[PDB]
Amino acid sequence: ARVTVQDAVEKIGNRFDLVLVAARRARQMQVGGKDPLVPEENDKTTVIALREIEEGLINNQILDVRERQEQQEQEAAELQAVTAIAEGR
Amino acid sequence: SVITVGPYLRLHQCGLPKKMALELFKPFIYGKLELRGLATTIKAAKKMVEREEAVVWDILDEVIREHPVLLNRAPTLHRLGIQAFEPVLIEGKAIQLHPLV
Amino acid sequence: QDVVLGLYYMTRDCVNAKGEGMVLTGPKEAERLYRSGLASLHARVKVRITEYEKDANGELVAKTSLKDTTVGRAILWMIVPKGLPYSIVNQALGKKAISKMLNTCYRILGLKPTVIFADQIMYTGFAYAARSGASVGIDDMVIPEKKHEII
Amino acid sequence: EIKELLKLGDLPTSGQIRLYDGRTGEQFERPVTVGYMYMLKLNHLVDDKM
Amino acid sequence: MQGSVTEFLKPRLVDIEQVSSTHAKVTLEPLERGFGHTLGNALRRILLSSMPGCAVTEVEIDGVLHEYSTKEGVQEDILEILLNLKGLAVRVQGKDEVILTLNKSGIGPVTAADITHDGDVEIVKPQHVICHLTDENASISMRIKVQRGRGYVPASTRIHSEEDERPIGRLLVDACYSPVERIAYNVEAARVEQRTDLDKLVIEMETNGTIDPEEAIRRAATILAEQLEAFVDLR
Amino acid sequence: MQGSVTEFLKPRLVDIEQVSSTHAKVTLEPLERGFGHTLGNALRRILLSSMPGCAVTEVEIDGVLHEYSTKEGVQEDILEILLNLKGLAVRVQGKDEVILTLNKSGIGPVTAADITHDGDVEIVKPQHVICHLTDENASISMRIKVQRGRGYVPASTRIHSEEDERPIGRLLVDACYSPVERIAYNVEAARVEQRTDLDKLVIEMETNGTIDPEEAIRRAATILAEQLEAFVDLR
Amino acid sequence: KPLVGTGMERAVAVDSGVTAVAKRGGVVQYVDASRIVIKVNEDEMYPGEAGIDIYNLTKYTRSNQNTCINQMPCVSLGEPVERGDVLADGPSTDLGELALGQNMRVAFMPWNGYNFEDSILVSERVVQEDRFTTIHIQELACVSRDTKLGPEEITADIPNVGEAALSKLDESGIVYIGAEVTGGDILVGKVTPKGETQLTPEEKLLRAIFGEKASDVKDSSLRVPNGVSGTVIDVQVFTRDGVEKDKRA
Repeated sequence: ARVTVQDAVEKIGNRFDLVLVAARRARQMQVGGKDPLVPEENDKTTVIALREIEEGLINNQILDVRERQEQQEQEAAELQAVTAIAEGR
Repeated sequence: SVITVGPYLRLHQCGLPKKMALELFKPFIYGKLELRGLATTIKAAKKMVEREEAVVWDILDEVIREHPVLLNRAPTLHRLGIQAFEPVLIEGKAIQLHPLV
Repeated sequence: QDVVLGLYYMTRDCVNAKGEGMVLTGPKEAERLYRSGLASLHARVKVRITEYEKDANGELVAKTSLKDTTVGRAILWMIVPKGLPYSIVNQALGKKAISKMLNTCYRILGLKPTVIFADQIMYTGFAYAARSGASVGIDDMVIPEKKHEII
Repeated sequence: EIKELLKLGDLPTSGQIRLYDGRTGEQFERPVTVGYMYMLKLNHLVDDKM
Repeated sequence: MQGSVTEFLKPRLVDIEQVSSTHAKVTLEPLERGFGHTLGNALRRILLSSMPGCAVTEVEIDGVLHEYSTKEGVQEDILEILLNLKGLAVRVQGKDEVILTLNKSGIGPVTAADITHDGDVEIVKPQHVICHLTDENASISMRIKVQRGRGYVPASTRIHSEEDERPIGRLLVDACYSPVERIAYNVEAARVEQRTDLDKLVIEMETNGTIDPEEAIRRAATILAEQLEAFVDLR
Repeated sequence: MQGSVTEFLKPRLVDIEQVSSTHAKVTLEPLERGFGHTLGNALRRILLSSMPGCAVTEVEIDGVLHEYSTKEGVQEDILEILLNLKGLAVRVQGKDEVILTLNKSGIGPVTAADITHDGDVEIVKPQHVICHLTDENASISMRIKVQRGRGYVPASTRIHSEEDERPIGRLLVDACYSPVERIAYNVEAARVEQRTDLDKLVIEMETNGTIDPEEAIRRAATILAEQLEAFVDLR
Repeated sequence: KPLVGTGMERAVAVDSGVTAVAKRGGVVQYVDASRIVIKVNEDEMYPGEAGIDIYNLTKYTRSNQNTCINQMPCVSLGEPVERGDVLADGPSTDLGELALGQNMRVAFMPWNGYNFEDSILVSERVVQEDRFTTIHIQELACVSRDTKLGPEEITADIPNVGEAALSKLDESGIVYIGAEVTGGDILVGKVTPKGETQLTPEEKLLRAIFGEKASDVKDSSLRVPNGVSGTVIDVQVFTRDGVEKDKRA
């Protein structure tokens, strides 16, 4: 099957939630640029996002990063753009 | 298309025809042609990969790396009527279905 | 079908012309007595006899037309648990436990382990299905000798 | 009648015969039933077209 | 061919992960359509008979007559002791019948390395434990015999007589001259940029000790090649 | 080098008895235990695909412009006639593409012996009947094309256009490059002054006529030797 | 024919309209694939013509199940036939009996997963030889109806196409017989007018100067379905008298 699906499943309170995380992670993965795991040993061939989550670095919360005023998820978007060089359309 | 058995085929993958992938998977081809030297622009690529072409065999397989599909039988009773599998370019016309499935 | 047929044929013991009780597994005098009797004319080869070291070395002897059984159960008890740990649970195959395995493995182990656990049984399931050849024929349908009497 | 007519010509006896594995090549454990069965191909309807 | 795709253009990259000297998983890929069984089998039937080697023929024990009895000052049982020797592997240059003696007492787990180093005999398995000695006069001395044969010769058809002819004390043991213990091959689907229907040959290797898994494959390949060189010159 | 008495001082006496360019039996003896049927399978595996060949590529007819046509003078339709040309074996020394000229009229069963003889092209089975011809001007001229390759290549993948550039009328046919059609091997027990447990390998190779038996068994031994040669340079 | 017959394989071909039966005894003079002429000696015994009765054998015609029915002659040159004798075979008949499938070497044995439920494994030799190669025939009708601008025309003059498309096509739009067509090639040369709404001010000027038949019609011909690729075996010929017998007829 897929690598460490069980461990992934354990990582989250709700099954359906894990899917949301990976999906959102995949979204950013393309748009902003690329990911946290790379140089030493990452995937091989051409491949995808769960490999990261299996790892410790990512953080998925109900409302991890937002803004003080108004519900703006957007502040996260701005910082990411500033930081990630590769650009999408 | 007609179904068949896929021994070496695992529950993670499925054995679908190669010619069939030329049609349904065309949208994912265009956005991968402009990266190589197969096609130049999106417009001029709509009159080449739209039919019988053998230059697409490679580029197409590069897209089916991590994009599973959904198999389905007409008489769909329970939930397992529509499952997901990793497409695999197999010669012929029949589709390979996992024995256990 | 074709998958369970290969494994089933493997873990079986043949019995033909046998007189003396041959239970070498346990006793000490039995192991020596029926050791030289194999090369004799009394004790046959396709019978109940178990005497050696490990499982890997057992198949080595069964290849030289010396041993027959007691190897199918050993070769299947190492190849399957090779691609997946936890051998305490991996030992109940049978015919009716073929569906109980996919229920007990998930509970104790996990989801990922079960994934690769299905690929192993599959390959060896159809592989030995041809190595044995369970071909059906007309003479295979053995007619009971008590048939003509009842009729 | 059948069994008697199998001992009149070539070659195997009782029906089954010892073959050899195409992959391994060693002795095929226990003979198997073989011969020439008259099969038939079925036509291809329009639905068969991909 | 270099231009057209073929098995020549895409050789068989061998990636070995040999561990210690008892087992080594050898992976190999990719393979064409019909070259996933002809490789794992051509070597399988050669490493179970044709492959030369030296095994245990018979071992004698001081004070002990049978093979199912017991020895004083021994934690294990002579049954298991002589049973483990079946795995113990040693190599000899050119000797029809060689006898290796051993003498050691007191508190100290005796091993195969304790055997006197013969000028024509090599241990290869020094760490191989044979017995664990304790106190209460743990005296144990044996003279294991090793013969240079081929394949597997039962201890019922062979049977030597170093001290078995008229005297008594020798105990026959199954001689598994063939170094390779077990060999199984598995064929799984491989992922390739081009075609997808590629077979994969992955065979594990088991050996008693006389030879290493790596050199066990090359020797099984050179013999198969010698037969191919027989169809060259006619006579 | 003789070295040790095993197989060095006991070579393999190969007595070849080739007939024509098809069936040619080859003897192999003596062989050790379980080593006869081992070579029979290995050689068979290679002599079914890894062996190139040259068969019919594209066929041309006088008044026929498509396979599903009919000629005036033959009871067999073109659809069936082409099939008898598919199995037609043709051997070429060293030519990429060669057209065979064929012509015959009047009553008389036209066989594969009516084909014009070429300096490099040789017929092996002039006994294969194509079709039956009758009176009333039964002229049947055909242009057989011969190309090289390996394995099976459908007539819808290659699609060649020889007599298609401007003129049209030809029809592409299947190409069977595979030379070997049937190869058997026996392992009857052989007896020698030494021991009795021997295996006698008698391989009966049969080629359609594209590649000579000697040339077939040789190329197979070369490729096979390379397969087992990959088990050397580790990485 | 099967390696085990009951005695009904020969009755089906004879009774039914499968095998051609002679009308009256005579001496065969010629044997063609399309016709089998029988010179009946109604008069004096001479090679000269007399009771000539031509027998037409259906070669390549389309049936209901898209199959092809053939009749390969059996009688050779000079063979006195009797009333009730066979002259030609049928769709699957060998001589006088019936032969649907074939006879191959069968070996029942669980190979390796493939033959799970109802699966069948066959060697690669089956594709190398045309033993199971059957003939399929598909019909692609193309009708031209009255357009709001006028009746459609059937000519080879079809813009928006390549050279290889009109190459196999004659000077009437209909492809010849025996063309190595494929997915994309034009089978029927039909045209269809556009309309004032689909017309541009640029092509409206040249419409009343360089003639009406300049840029009024567009591209609307029948092509080959994507995937299938065969050859033309039979073309249909029709030409209405009220529409004038143009270059087609």
